Amino acid sequence: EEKEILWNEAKAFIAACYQELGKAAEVKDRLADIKSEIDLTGSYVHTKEELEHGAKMAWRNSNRCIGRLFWNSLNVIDRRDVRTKEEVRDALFHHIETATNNGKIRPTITIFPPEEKGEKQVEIWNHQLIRYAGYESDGERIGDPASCSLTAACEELGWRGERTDFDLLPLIFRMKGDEQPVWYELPRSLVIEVPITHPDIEAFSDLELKWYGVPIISDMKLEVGGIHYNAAPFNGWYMGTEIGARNLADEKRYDKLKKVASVIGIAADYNTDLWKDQALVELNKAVLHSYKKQGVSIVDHHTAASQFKRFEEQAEEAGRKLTGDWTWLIPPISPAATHIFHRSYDNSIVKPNYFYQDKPYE
Amino acid sequence: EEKEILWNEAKAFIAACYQELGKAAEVKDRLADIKSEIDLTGSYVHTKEELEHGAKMAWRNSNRCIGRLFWNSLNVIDRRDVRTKEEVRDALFHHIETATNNGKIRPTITIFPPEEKGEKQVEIWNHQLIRYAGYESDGERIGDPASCSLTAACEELGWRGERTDFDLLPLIFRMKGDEQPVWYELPRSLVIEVPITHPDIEAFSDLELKWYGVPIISDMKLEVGGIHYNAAPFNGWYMGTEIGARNLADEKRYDKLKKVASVIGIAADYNTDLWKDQALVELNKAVLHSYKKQGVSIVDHHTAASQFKRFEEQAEEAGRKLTGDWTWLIPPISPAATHIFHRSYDNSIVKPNYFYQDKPYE
Ligand code: HEM
Ligand code: HEM
Ligand SMILES: CCN(CCc1ccc(NC(=N)c2cccs2)cc1)Cc1cccc(NC(=N)c2cccs2)c1
Ligand SMILES: CCN(CCc1ccc(NC(=N)c2cccs2)cc1)Cc1cccc(NC(=N)c2cccs2)c1
Ligand SMILES: C[C@H](O)[C@H](O)[C@H]1CNc2nc(N)[nH]c(=O)c2N1
Ligand SMILES: C[C@H](O)[C@H](O)[C@H]1CNc2nc(N)[nH]c(=O)c2N1
Ligand SMILES: [Cl-]
Ligand SMILES: [Cl-]
Repeated sequence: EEKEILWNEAKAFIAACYQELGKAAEVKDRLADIKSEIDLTGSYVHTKEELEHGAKMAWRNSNRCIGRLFWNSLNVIDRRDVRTKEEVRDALFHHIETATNNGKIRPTITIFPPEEKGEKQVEIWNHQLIRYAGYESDGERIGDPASCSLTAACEELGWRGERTDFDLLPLIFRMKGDEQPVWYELPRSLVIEVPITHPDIEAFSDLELKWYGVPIISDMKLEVGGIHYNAAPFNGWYMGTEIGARNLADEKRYDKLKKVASVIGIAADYNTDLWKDQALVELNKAVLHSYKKQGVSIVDHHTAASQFKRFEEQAEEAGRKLTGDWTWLIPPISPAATHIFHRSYDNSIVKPNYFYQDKPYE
Repeated sequence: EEKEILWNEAKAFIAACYQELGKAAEVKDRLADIKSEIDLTGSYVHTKEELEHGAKMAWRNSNRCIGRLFWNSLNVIDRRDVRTKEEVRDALFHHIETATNNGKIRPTITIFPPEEKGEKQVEIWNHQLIRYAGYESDGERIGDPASCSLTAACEELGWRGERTDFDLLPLIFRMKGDEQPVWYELPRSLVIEVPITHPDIEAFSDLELKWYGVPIISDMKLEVGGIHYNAAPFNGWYMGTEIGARNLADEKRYDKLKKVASVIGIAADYNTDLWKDQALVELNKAVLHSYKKQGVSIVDHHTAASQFKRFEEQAEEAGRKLTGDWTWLIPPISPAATHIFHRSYDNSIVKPNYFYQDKPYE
């Protein structure tokens, strides 16, 4: 049944992939090599081309992603060769560097060896490669609550955060054969951060807000033709609302709106004043302004929505069925101002794709 | 099969309804009377109590409605007695008057005779009892585009709009036996309207915006225990975003955001300025301010969301399953600022309920 799932998935991916790459006549032969390889080894190894296009396809199939227009230009780094934690660390360091690209962010994925018998070769603990720690000690909240459990797990392994609101978590990951993960402090010279200022309102800097430049998701499983790449960190750039409307605004995150309201000089007393909405808008304007001023790639939700419309059009133009999760595609501010809000999407799961997988801690 | 659908629906409604009304011991007897009545007449007639509670239940079951907390206080007017168009008109006029209640809006439903063999007794053409007309003549857009087809149909029947942006449509409805509907101009003394001004920004009145006080939906079918009340106009008060974020903001509606941006003194040139979002917020603040200043009931989306949370809690407290349509429950501005955004809802259809039905024109 396992070998059969793998074989079925492989036939479907190879046929589709080679169709897209104009390699349709190589399918029969390639499928044979695969079937022998599976019968002999219990698995199979992707060609560079297959792996690259699989990564792109997987992005194209991400129902929740609004930034899919640029799926075909994903920069793919093949690190299936790594065997050592030094090699894993250096590959991660490198991913940060080349993705960041001095602020001109390059959408990049680094692909590590896949699971074998469901056995991971490399198991990454970070949610993102760059993320802030979180502390909840008897009433005292510091930093990013989202990171509380990972931060605690890391503080078991001999690490210690400074307990500012913006401690960078180290890389933490475990190698097959090892009982505990290792951790490595990030070289600060690799991490670009952006101070949040506002274009009109001088006092906004009193909040002393900042965010990191590059969101690099490192806890999702890339699935390509039956092969499970549990360790395959990927990055794009931010949509502004992600920082301004969620990370800095959520009560369960940094919870800044009341402070935003105060520094922008409005009362936060009455629901009917719509102070939350007003604070949300200024904070999000601040975010967009700050990233642009700092030479760090970012997109506003109107432009993003506008780009995603082009993606919908391209799919139709290419005869590809379009899938999407409406509940995640709509931006958390002014959703009815985008076309997404006014149409529906089929939320069917298509592979290749990126999937959630169990956290290795907690 | 028809009589069987009716009988099944009736058993389910009577049992549930009488359970809620502490009348559980009357179910067996009441069900018998119903079964005889159906076998003899092909239908059955609701008691006043049944009809009233059915109307309330139907509201409680409206997955898309955020205002459901107040379901049990719905004011029900039983007009199953009407036979003439004069009687229908007067019942509609009256509904407007008592619902409006000088601005202190009373959630009210007026229930007309139900369909017999799927044959309507009274067929209402209006979407709402109070609504603005719409004209689209070679490039020239006037009024509310949503009302274009109904306005045209009405202008077949000898009526003529003045072609302002805010022409009130007359009541239009048809009686069983008649080939054409009749129409009646609304007495202006019955219609409260609100000029949109802004609390801080004097120039906002230059836009010369207004909206009507009371939204009275008059084109949905109320279904209670197998009985189809196709004609049963109902009203609540407005949630501010309905006017500020949709009716006045939608490009396919009044499309005012660029004009809002100009009178509030911001540029409407760059997506990254978030001028749409900023314009949305000021316009919605204007709406809330204007309705409150005029002594007309309205609710902001935070308070509404807050009330709907209490409704969720009540359902649980009463052992009632809760149903909801997440895509409609989230407000079109700052949705992530409400709890609704951060949970899920079962979108199952439960009866009694209000349903769409085919437009009689177009
Ligand atoms: C190029 C810029 C990109 C932008 C602006 C963008 C935007 C977004 C946003 C706003 C979300 C929702 C995130 C949230 O609410 O937490 C999202 C989700 C997602 N994006 Fe993208 N994205 C981009 C590139 C990419 C890339 C390069 C990949 C992978 C190759 C990707 C795959 C995904 C996936 C898998 C999700 C779903 C995550 C989940 O389910 O939690 N995106 N994207
Ligand atoms: C008391 C104040 C009320 C408020 C503030 C309220 C709020 C809302 C809002 C904002 C919507 C979405 C409308 C849209 O986006 O077009 C809605 C939908 C709805 N409401 Fe309510 N509502 C109220 C009372 C009522 C009453 C009295 C009824 C009926 C007895 C009702 C039944 C419904 C139904 C059936 C829908 C769905 C309409 C559709 O599918 O298009 N509501 N409500
Ligand atoms: C933090 C919010 N999301 C992920 C949301 C999420 C993911 C996974 C879980 N799973 C859980 N185990 C938990 C749920 C609740 C507590 S833990 C919960 C939430 C991060 C994210 C994902 C994908 C894209 C982006 N934004 C981006 N622009 C990109 C990053 C990388 C490429 S594009 C952000
Ligand atoms: C105009 C927007 N909605 C209804 C949305 C809608 C309904 C029905 C259709 N059906 C169609 N036939 C069409 C679709 C497209 C063109 S016509 C389309 C849209 C009006 C509405 C419905 C229910 C509640 C409210 N708001 C209110 N606060 C209340 C009114 C009455 C009681 S509460 C507003
Ligand atoms: C319950 C709800 O579906 C869920 O909380 C979603 C709503 N849509 C979202 N959309 C995005 N982009 N990100 C999120 O975290 C959420 N939360
Ligand atoms: C396609 C989408 O589901 C649809 O256009 C909905 C979204 N949610 C909505 N919610 C409300 N309250 N009103 C609407 O008109 C819509 N439009
Ligand atoms: Cl993030
Ligand atoms: Cl409306």
